[PDB]
Amino acid sequence: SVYFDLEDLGNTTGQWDVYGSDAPSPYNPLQSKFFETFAAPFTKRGLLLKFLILGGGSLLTYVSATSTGEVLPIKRGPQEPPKLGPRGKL
Amino acid sequence: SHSVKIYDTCIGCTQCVRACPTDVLEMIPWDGCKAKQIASAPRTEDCVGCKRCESACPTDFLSVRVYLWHETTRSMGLAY
Amino acid sequence: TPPQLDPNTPSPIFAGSTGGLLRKAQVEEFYVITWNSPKEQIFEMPTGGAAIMREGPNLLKLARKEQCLALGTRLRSKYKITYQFYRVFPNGEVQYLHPKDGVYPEKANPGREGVGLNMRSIGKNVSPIEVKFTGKQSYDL
Amino acid sequence: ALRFPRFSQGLAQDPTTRRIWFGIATAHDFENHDDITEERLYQNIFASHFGQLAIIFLWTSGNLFHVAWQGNFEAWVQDPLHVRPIAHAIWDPHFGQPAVEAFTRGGALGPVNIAYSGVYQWWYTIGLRTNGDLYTGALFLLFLSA
Amino acid sequence: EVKILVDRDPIKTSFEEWAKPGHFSRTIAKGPDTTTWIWNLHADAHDFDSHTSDLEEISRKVFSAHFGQLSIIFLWLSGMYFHGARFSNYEAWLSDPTHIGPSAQVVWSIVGQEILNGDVGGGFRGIQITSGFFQIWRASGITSELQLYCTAIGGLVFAALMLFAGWFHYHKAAPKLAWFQDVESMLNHHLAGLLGLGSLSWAGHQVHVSLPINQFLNAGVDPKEIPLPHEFILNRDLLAQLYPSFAEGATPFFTLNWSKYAEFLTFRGGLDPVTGGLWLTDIAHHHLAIAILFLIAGHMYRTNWGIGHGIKDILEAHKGPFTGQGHKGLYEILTTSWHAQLSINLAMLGSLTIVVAHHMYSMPPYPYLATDYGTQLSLFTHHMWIGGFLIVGAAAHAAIFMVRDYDPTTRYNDLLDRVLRHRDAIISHLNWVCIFLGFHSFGLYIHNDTMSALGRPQDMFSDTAIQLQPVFAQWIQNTHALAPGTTAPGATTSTSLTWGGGDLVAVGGKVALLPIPLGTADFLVHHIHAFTIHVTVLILLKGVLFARSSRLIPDKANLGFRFPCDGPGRGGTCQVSAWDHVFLGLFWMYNAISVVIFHFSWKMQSDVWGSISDQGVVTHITGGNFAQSSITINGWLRDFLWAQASQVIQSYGSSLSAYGLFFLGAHFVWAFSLMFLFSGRGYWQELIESIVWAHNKLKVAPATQPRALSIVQGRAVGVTHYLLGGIATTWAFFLARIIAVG
Amino acid sequence: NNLPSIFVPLVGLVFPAIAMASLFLHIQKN
Amino acid sequence: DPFIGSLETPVTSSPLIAWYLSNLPGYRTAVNPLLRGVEVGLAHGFFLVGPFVKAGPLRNTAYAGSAGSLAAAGLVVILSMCLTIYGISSFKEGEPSIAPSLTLTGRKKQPDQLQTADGWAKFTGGFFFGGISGVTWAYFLLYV
Ligand code: CLA
Ligand code: CLA
Ligand code: CLA
Ligand code: CLA
Ligand code: CLA
Ligand SMILES: CC1=C(/C=C/C(C)=C/C=C/C(C)=C/C=C/C=C(C)/C=C/C=C(C)/C=C/C2=C(C)CCCC2(C)C)C(C)(C)CCC1
Ligand SMILES: CC1=C(/C=C/C(C)=C/C=C/C(C)=C/C=C/C=C(C)/C=C/C=C(C)/C=C/C2=C(C)CCCC2(C)C)C(C)(C)CCC1
Ligand SMILES: CC1=C(C/C=C(\C)CCC[C@H](C)CCC[C@H](C)CCCC(C)C)C(=O)c2ccccc2C1=O
Repeated sequence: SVYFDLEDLGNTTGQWDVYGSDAPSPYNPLQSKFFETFAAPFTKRGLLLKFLILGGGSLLTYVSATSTGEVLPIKRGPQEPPKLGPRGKL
Repeated sequence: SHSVKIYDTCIGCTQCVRACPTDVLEMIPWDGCKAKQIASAPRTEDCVGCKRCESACPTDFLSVRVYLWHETTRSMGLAY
Repeated sequence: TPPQLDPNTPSPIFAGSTGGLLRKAQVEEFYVITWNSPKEQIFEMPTGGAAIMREGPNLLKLARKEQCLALGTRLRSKYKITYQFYRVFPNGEVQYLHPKDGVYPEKANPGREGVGLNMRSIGKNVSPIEVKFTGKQSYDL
Repeated sequence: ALRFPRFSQGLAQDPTTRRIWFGIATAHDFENHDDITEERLYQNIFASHFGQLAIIFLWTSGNLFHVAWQGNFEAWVQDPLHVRPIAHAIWDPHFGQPAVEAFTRGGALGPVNIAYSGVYQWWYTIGLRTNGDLYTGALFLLFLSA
Repeated sequence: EVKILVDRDPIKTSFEEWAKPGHFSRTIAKGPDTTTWIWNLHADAHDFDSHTSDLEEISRKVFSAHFGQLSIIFLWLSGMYFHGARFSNYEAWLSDPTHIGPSAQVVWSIVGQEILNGDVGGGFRGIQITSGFFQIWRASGITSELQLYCTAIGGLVFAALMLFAGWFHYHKAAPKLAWFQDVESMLNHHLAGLLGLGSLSWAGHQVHVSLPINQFLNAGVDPKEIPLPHEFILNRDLLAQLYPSFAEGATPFFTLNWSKYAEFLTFRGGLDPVTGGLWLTDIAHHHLAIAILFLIAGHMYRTNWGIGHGIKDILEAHKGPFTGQGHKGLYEILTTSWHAQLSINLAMLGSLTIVVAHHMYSMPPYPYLATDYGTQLSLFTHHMWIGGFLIVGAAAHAAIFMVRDYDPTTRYNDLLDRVLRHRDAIISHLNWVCIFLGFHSFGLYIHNDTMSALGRPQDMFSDTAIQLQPVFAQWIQNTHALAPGTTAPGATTSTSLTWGGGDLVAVGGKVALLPIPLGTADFLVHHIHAFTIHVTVLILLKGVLFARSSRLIPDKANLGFRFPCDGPGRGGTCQVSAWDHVFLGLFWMYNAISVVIFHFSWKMQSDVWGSISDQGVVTHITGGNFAQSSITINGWLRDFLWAQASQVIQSYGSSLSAYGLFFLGAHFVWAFSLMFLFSGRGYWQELIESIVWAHNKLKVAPATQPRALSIVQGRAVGVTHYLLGGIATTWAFFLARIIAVG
Repeated sequence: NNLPSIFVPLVGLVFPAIAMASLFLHIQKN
Repeated sequence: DPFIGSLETPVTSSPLIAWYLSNLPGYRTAVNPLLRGVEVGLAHGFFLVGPFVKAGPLRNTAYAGSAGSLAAAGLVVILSMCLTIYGISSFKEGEPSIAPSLTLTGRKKQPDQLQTADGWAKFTGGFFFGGISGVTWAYFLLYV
């Protein structure tokens, strides 16, 4: 009926993992090796950040510039003849 | 931690010590009053700023003053 | 007074709630309040709900000092029971918190050192212009 | 002294989010920064004045350049009472076809905005009649900001 | 056992307590030091639980207050009847109800206000009323003014009797505590006696008085030629000529061959073609059945004899899967405090009022009521507002009980403790639900607005581009339409014409009722209603649950129920009491009710109300623009607020001008409220200091030193002014539009 | 030409993301 | 412990729920973070492909699905960014793991390396790779 022990404080303060599991990996060794070898270049953090920023910016700019008028109504432009103003202004 | 100061106009009625919710103020012997005691604020780091001590103080102006200052976990009243 | 210890005190009968300790207790600190009851009776927890205090010594764990002081003052006012609380750190240090001199703060006690006393009226403070460009404050002088 | 508010340790010690909120709020109160003197305050004020002047010049240069590049000043000067001034062009991926066809005004070949600032009349009065003058003014104002 | 227990002359009647104000509280009775005293004298007048601690005095005061309230209500009813009798055109409206507007008030001719006497019709000038009293009087069988005068005199007599009864039961013979704590006898008498017997007597009146007179009126007979109501009772030949079943007398009732009474006790349903209302025979049948049900149900609880049920035994002996022991100490809690009962009754009454408004608009029970649009609109809006206010008050009284009458030692309940032990999960889930509902409901409208503003009408959530149809409601409507064919063989037709399926009913060239379609707009508005209701529930529940204590403040119960804050510390603790939670939930109740009434008004004007020509075409008031213009905020602002406000602003110089004036005045009051909601006390106190100095210079200083209002008083004033201004604005706009156009 | 089709996406999307990332990293740094 | 701010309910503590949550890739402590992140990214991208192609601005034209697929990929990139910075501001270079040390029973177990700079970096890389692969697979399966 005790809940406070000074020797250890993990149980007293409630430091547990409710759903953690320590079982061995179920993935196949061959698939794991393939993914480990092929996903290696993205492990570094600063390189990943710089690559992501530069690639996203370049791809977005290229797609925006190369896009035609069928997809984007803004690039198609007006088609109807112009209109006059309220007081006859052009 | 806020700043709590006590001036010499105190008459030792012990209302501020009773009003404190975090046990900041206490009473010490003194010489210049009929009650022969005066308040003090040793445990300043436990002040929250509720200003109940100023609420319970009979004087022309309060003999106990609380000035808000740098905040921390204790003075912000956070339990998480 | 010499600070006491709380080795193996049991705890009141509670069914559990969501108003208990959080990650701060594991990371920063928590508080422990201990008292002594002459009979088994039901009281109201500061975190919501009602609990039953066993006859004899009782111990409780809380998150802030305000809850401890509120529970202690309720105990003293209603049940006429003496209490004391400490603060516990992650490294295991236990610091005695409630009455440090052994007597309650509302009672004058010889041998107490005075802190934060200004021997002047509240209207004798200097203007803020006098303390400009310095790290001090007018009320500190 | 170590967190984001380097000019105030008291605001840099607390762990809550208000440390961010107040950090933006007190950045220009030079009399509240710790370890401050009269010399530093005056010099910071002088530098802020210079920065404000640069920003104003850059804003005016940008306005002039956009009016020159996407406006109809040369068409407006001939018939002031029957031409609507143009401020800048509109590019918007969210525009539908009716919006593109309806926002085309004046002599422009695409959506544009009508300038209600009144800079066309001000520049016409003082003696500007060509786009090259506007370009030269924009270049001069950029030089002044630099 | 059950007994009558009273105390003789507990108090003595004298005027000595009238002279000294604030005698109930010693602090108030001491005397006025500052002006705040006055503001307190009215705040604590009705807080009987704070004046003393004995339950007996509180119960006696409550009883006397109830008697006084009954007397006031009787006086109001008598005044209404007298106005109907003297200054009205009821007799002219009786002959031609369709072409004459009711009016029961006449304005004097002092200043120039005589323009308010409009041409209502029937050779009369006055203010058109929307209380719906004329339809009630017609349905009751009243065809003259002498009967109205007699009713007014009886109301006056009953009000005097109620006042005397209140005085007698407070000052002469006051019941003891054990008299009030007998809930079984009270329940038996309220169920069997107050409800069953009253409905039985009303059914008897309808059978004997209302039906023959209404039949004669519907036949086409002049109101001045109809025989008097007592002639039907005296002359059995007349009733035999009208209803042959009466010729058999009361013999069939005891013979159990009740089918003979099928002539005036029917189960057809639907609307009456002549008057556009429910059949009176169906109403009498329903009242008889309800009387039987209540009389049977009034004998359930054990009082003074062996047979019966005990409420405490029923509560304690309850066992269930999710409940468990559960309701063990609830009887003492409910029979100990008045606040829990007040909260329960307030919530039930509010819900009942909302249900009443819905059922009344759906199926009109009075003759010539559906074709009078202003009466319907006024009744719906009024009942909705009353229900909302009662529902709001229930939570406040629940919080008051939880604060000041809850102790877990002497009176402990397991369910309340279990609920109080996991309030965080409830609050978190309610917050998530509110956030999700609001995001979706308002994002749909914002997306529609943005897509329409960009020239993309094919990307909106509408009946033409992206359809979100209420399939469940349509299925329910179809089931209700097909109900009387197979599921309810007794009924000839469906209960209401609202269900999709049936025919159109129109009276006197004006549409009475027709089936209501359901589309995407109804979906969106229903979800908005749910979002607003959920937010109000969240606010009230958070106020109720965290009243005793909180993580921020562990001892909130010591400060009480009405306190402004705890201090500038902890980062700020403004508005932590439950009173502040109620004051905040008032705004959301106002918002929800305003949205509901706006939806009802626009939908009814667009899809139901209108006129019919001789050919057979139906032209609605706004021409059915609800389904395409109510999907965007701009449509709500332009096609409803801008378009329908033409009548109110152009009413100057006519008989409706008063409404227009109100449409301005309320606005002013609304703005005034802001002054009390955006500022604080210190500025006003510092200004009053200088004003008081200026007064002191001229020797006009009052003894009662002026003081600025308290924080709670300022909040209450602000919220009161806000609510009053908004409600008056809506009232003026609705009445002006529906009177000028309908 | 076609400068707006290259410049509007840059200012609208890429630069705010870069500035937000830099400011967040600088603020969170101890 | 009744004094901890948590309650025991059938939903939060059941053998089925416990098994299902412990078998999720986000809770496998022994497995290195890269293999878990790959699966998480694959599932997230495969799920994310759909709504963009079903409710996109061009959803009625012939390009629709292709365009939608592209949009999905873009989202993944942004999400990857939202991961990377979260590592940089959280875990230092030399500090050890901050995961709980003991299980619910009380047994001492090795802390998870996911709450580490290298572990989080591996998780983000695997998530990016898996998201791209899943988006590509979903597009290929849907429009081939
Ligand atoms: C708040 C609700 C809301 C909603 C639902 C929508 C919805 C929509 N908008 Mg609008 N919009 C809104 C508000 C909203 N809008 C607002 C406030 C604005 C600003 C004014 C706009 C401005 C706007 C623009 C400018 C455009 C749209 C368009 C669209 C469409 C694009 C959808 C898409 O591509 O992304 C969908 C992306 C997803 C990743 C979906 C996430 C949600 C998933 C399904 C979660 C479901 C959770 C699931 C149950 C979890 C259970 C777990 C369990 C399995 C264990 C979509 C129909 C576009 C259009 O052209 O459409 C015709 C368009 O161009 N909108
Ligand atoms: C400030 C400038 C800005 C700009 C230039 C854009 C531009 C665009 N918006 Mg966005 N948007 C913005 C701010 C902005 N937005 C804001 C403030 C909001 C909040 C209201 C939104 C909310 C919003 C919605 C709700 C929708 C858009 C959509 C669109 C696209 C419309 C073109 C089209 O018809 O689809 C052409 C077809 C496409 C799907 C383009 C596919 C290729 C894109 C550009 C991805 C390229 C990938 C790349 C890796 C991106 C990540 C890199 C990172 C640095 C950004 C286009 C990418 C629509 C959309 O994207 O559909 C889902 C849409 O539904 N926007
Ligand atoms: C069958 C008889 C009976 C009847 C008719 C009623 C009826 C009523 N009671 Mg109940 N009551 C009864 C038995 C009865 N009671 C008993 C035995 C007890 C003790 C356990 C109570 C305890 C009780 C309390 C404590 C209170 C009521 C209240 C009320 C009133 C509710 C107000 C309202 O709903 O408007 C309906 C309005 C009308 C129908 C008004 C008509 C006037 C009625 C018919 C008066 C005659 C009633 C009386 C019981 C008979 C006179 C006896 C006396 C002459 C010797 C209503 C008048 C509440 C009230 O409002 O207080 C005044 C209230 O506070 N009752
Ligand atoms: C069913 C009847 C009912 C009853 C009997 C009570 C009873 C009680 N209430 Mg509850 N209450 C109710 C319904 C009811 N309430 C509803 C519907 C609400 C929601 C608004 C509330 C909300 C509420 C609050 C917020 C409070 C109470 C409190 C109280 C107590 C004090 C009463 C008081 O002093 O007022 C005496 C009367 C007044 C102060 C008059 C105020 C002026 C009003 C607001 C103006 C209305 C103006 C008018 C309609 C417009 C015309 C303007 C014209 C005059 C120019 C009392 C026990 C108070 C308390 O302290 O409880 C312990 C408290 O703080 N109640
Ligand atoms: C019209 C203005 C207004 C608005 C919009 C809100 C909004 C809100 N109120 Mg507040 N409130 C207001 C006035 C307003 N209030 C007033 C006058 C009072 C009286 C004091 C209150 C008092 C009050 C209380 C007492 C409570 C709230 C709560 C809430 C929240 C409800 C949950 C929800 O619906 O969120 C969903 C979101 C919305 C409806 C807001 C609009 C969002 C739209 C769809 C835009 C989204 C677009 C996109 C994401 C923007 C990106 C662009 C950017 C990148 C440039 C929400 C934040 C409740 C709460 O917080 O609980 C959850 C609550 O309890 N309010
Ligand atoms: C409107 C109004 C009014 C009036 C009222 C009235 C006029 C009333 C009446 C009432 C009445 C007039 C009532 C009655 C009742 C009755 C009853 C309630 C009865 C009962 C009966 C019974 C119960 C029976 C039984 C039996 C049987 C079953 C069998 C055989 C035997 C016997 C017979 C016993 C006033 C002015 C006041 C006010 C205002 C409003
Ligand atoms: C809702 C409401 C209202 C209304 C109300 C009403 C309308 C009521 C009614 C009521 C009623 C309507 C009641 C009634 C009652 C009755 C009674 C109470 C009766 C009694 C009886 C008796 C007592 C009898 C006896 C006898 C005889 C005489 C013979 C035989 C034998 C015997 C003994 C049985 C108003 C508007 C105000 C407003 C508020 C709310
Ligand atoms: C305007 C305002 C005031 C000032 C309001 C005051 C002083 C109320 C004044 C009420 C009346 C008008 C004062 C006089 C009342 C007497 C009955 C007058 C008798 C003389 C004749 C008129 C009969 C506050 O005190 C306040 C406090 C807290 C938050 C907001 C506010 C706030 O907004």
